[PDB]
Amino acid sequence: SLRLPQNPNAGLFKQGYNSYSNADGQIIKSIAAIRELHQMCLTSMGPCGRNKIIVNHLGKIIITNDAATMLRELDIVHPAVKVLVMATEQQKIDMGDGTNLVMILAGELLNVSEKLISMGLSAVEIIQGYNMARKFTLKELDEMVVGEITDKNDKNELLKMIKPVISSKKYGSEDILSELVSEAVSHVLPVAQQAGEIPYFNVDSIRVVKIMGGSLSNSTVIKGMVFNREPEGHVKSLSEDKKHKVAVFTCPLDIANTETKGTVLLHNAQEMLDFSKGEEKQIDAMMKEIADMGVECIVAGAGVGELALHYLNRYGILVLKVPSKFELRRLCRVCGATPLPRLGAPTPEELGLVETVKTMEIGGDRVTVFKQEQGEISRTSTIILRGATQNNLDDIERAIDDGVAAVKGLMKPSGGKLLPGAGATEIELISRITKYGERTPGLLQLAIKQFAVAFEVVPRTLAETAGLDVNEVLPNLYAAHNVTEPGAVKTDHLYKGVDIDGESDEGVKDIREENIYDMLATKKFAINVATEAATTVLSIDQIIMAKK
Amino acid sequence: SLQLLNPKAESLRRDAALKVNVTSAEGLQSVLETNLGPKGTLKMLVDGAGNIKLTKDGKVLLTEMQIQSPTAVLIARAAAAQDEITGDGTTTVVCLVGELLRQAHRFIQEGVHPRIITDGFEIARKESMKFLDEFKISKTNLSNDREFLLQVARSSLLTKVDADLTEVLTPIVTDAVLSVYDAQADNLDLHMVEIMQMQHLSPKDTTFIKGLVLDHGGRHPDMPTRVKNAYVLILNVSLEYEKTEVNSGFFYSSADQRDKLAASERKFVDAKLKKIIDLKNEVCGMDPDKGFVIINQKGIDPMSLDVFAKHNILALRRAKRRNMERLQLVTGGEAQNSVEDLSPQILGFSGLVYQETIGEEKFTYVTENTDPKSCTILIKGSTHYALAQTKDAVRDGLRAVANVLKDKNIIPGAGAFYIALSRYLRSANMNKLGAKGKTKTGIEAFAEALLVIPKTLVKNSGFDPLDVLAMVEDELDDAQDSDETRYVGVDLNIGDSCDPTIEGIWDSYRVLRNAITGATGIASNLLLCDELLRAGRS
Amino acid sequence: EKGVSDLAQHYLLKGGCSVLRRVKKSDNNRIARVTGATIVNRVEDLKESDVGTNCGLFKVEMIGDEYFSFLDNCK
Repeated sequence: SLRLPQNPNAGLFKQGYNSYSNADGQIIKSIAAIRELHQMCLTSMGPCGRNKIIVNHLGKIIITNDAATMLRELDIVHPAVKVLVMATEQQKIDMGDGTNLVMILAGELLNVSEKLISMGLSAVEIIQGYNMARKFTLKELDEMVVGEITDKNDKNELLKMIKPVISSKKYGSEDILSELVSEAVSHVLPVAQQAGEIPYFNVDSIRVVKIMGGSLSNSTVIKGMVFNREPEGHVKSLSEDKKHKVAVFTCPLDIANTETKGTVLLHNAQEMLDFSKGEEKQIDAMMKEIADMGVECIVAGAGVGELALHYLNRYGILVLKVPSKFELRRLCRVCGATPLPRLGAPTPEELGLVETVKTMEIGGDRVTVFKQEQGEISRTSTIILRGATQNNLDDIERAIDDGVAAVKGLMKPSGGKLLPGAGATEIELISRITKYGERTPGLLQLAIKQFAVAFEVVPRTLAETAGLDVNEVLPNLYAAHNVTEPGAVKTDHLYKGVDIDGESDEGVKDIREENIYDMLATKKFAINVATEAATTVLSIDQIIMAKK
Repeated sequence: SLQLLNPKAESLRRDAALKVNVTSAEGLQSVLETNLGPKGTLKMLVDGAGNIKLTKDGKVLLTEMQIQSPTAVLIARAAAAQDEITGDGTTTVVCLVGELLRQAHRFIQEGVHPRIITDGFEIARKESMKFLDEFKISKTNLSNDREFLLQVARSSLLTKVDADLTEVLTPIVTDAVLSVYDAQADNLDLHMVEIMQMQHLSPKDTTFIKGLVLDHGGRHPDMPTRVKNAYVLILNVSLEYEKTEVNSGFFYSSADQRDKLAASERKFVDAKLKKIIDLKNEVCGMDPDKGFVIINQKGIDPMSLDVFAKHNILALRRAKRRNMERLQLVTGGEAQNSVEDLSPQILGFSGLVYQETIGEEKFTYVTENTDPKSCTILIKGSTHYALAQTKDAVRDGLRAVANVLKDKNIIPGAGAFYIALSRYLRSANMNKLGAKGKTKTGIEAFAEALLVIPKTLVKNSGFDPLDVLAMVEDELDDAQDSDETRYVGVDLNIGDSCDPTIEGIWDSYRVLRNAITGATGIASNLLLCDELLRAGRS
Repeated sequence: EKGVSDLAQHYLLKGGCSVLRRVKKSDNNRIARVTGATIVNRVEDLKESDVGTNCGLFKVEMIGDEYFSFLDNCK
């Protein structure tokens, strides 16, 4: 009576092991545990979304509203939350778009599931309700698609793709951020129309260089790569033009050394007198063949000795240091050169072409300009990003990567397949699934009808973060979808969406004039990952933890 | 009397030790009680390091979670060894051992000696083996029925995952075991089927591949990614920096000799490269349409990668050791260690060779073989634990299907084997059996413990286990006098019985034979242990 | 008894010899008794008199834990 039996025969497992099952409201606590980090990403959704500050154990601060990036530095405890954490990371890697949608959609499916479990629905019937409703959801997305990107590159068409994606990440000015990203995309495209070749694109081609100081309006697009380097011998503006011939060596420039027990052997004083002048003639003979080919610049991948740098300054040859690997790999893609390990005369067919190499002060340090010109086009262009704070420079770099990943969505599928934006995609699916829930007899209609209710978070989040009442604005939007379709065709009511601030009362007419759209390839995987993330949590009846 | 032998010691005997084996096995069975069955619960394991293990396999629960009770340690080692050889029966043995201890514990309190109780277990188990010969159904492999392999494979799939992943993985496992069957009849499970974890798309997009896939790809850009006709050359020799033998080294007299001796490092490397070029001179016919690839077991010196780039030769380094043995089954060639002796006969053949670069890692795909002797299964998953959940689901299904082709017989599932032993042992005359007197009681405890597994399946469905088995016993009563032989199963969907042969529920022959034999020895040794003590020098 | 290089297995495979993993000293004494072989350390001193004979069968069976190699005696 004084002390409990304290769960007898509990010594079967270590004291650190704990057992949590769907019974005793723990499945409700798991859903309630999602709402703790769910509201964190709700205020970050949309162009009016709010960025968050997360301080790690090392002191690094990353300010971003992206749900996939924020969950990286955070330490997660509850096991089912890691299901939601790792689900948002896959969406960022695969499609590079729709990261905040997976975080919000998977969290709302568990919120509506709390009422489903309370009514007595078994975990098996709840899973079957979402799987049957998701298959109908993916089929309706292909029916509601409007427009297409058609040609690969266009000045106007690239403003309907990258611009609406970068509007949510660091909104700021619209046309300023859209022109910087859209310019670097046109350079890495092979074009070559009418040839019938298979298009190709690389998401790592465009590199963002973070340089503090200045302003966003002073940013520009550089066709070449930009590094922080100090020329050793001399600096040259290279005003003599006629372009240049450049060679790249992944191996360092120095006398070849034996990999085992390199040692100077001198038997007599006769060999010692010619040893000092012997090494000078070796580099002279090797560097003379390079200077005879007209090579004004040499790219090195490791440390170069001083004896090798002497003859390079004699013929006026620039010296570049390219540490590690990936930095040197993208240099040859600009000039179209093939590295070779030997120090001999390079092949003329493997030499690159760079017209000008300039060194100027941007952020206070000397940077080398690899920028290309109209002719002899180059690939893997870089974008100079100027900003006052380094924290803004980090997320804008990821904001540009979101636009670069959107270009990848123009390659694998048949086209761009633009979808109505401003939340109009998830709202139209509500009326279609509602009719789908009635067409299916049985008890499975409870999970199907509530599956469309979870799509109401998109219009409510955009309206709440915009400083508007969700009770006045949201029902007024259904008035366009409550009139169904008339006796005549050409119905433009599908373009209605949620507006931020302004005059409220729905607004922005039809979004076709706003030019903001969504990607179909993004919404396909965003719904599948978010559904499986909530399905995994609902499919686990018992959770076991260790040490805590 | 142990306190006099040791200053500090802990021991429990007789009724204190009798509660050790009964209660500890009861808590362990309760953990796996909700596991058994296709509708069973799903458990996730999260350790202190951050790893996540999500599976329905009872073996992962025993290995990841430590057990302080020594009684379950004997059960955990028995349940783990059951999945090793037979690939199935981990949760089955735990339910047999834990229940048989409790079924025999009621008579121990009545004053019955444990030995005569365990003696009745062997008498009742030997009858299950004699009945097993008439219970099993013979299947002839000369028919090559594909539908038979589909229904057997779905037994383990529906338990671990739902019908979504079952329909996808059903033809994959069947196509994997199809190439295992050969005129030699020898079945080799490890080399024929592998599990390769890769995160791509969704787990439901898992597809089957008819040729070996590797984790490595071409490092040099000019290496052709897609090669129509490629001749695979097996090379177990590595071109790279060697141990050099204590590093003796070079000594140069003049600077001209310093670079003259440096060229000796490429003398040994280019010596073996000239043999590959001479081998390419035989296959040079139709060079643009065809191709030549090299797969090495060990890392290759990047200095020599530029040689294969000019000849458009794909090089693969740091390959696994087991993958070297399968290159003869996939392509059809032979292995070559020394490059001195080369022949076109040892060169393999492939109809399609391509590489798919996803992220930083690059994978090489080979398929479209004339007469491939082996295949692979590419596992795709959304998360790290999703790769392990499919790994444990497919691997457990491998031994289930592989054991079918080993023998000519197959065992029906759905609890038809456990219910049949209940009516057999209870209605059998004791004069034919070697057990008499009080040993008759030990046989009844073994027959009653077998009826919990078909009742455990019903506990996960929500139906009353007592009412659903009332119709099963009533059907078997009129089936003997109607001149009709039919096996009665348990259908958890409608809460009624069914036929395992019509529904397609089948169980492996080696799983149930080793489970009952294994579970009997565990529970017998626990009932015969009257004392548990702990002593040692630490 | 000790480890074997991947270079030596090729010339032994060309002649029909079979290579195995390194063997402990305890198992070397039991193998010599079954086949009547004599342990020969020096390869140059190897003769036909020390070669083991009268071996019934050599087979390998698959078990999930580990491989197993069988050597049968002609009795």
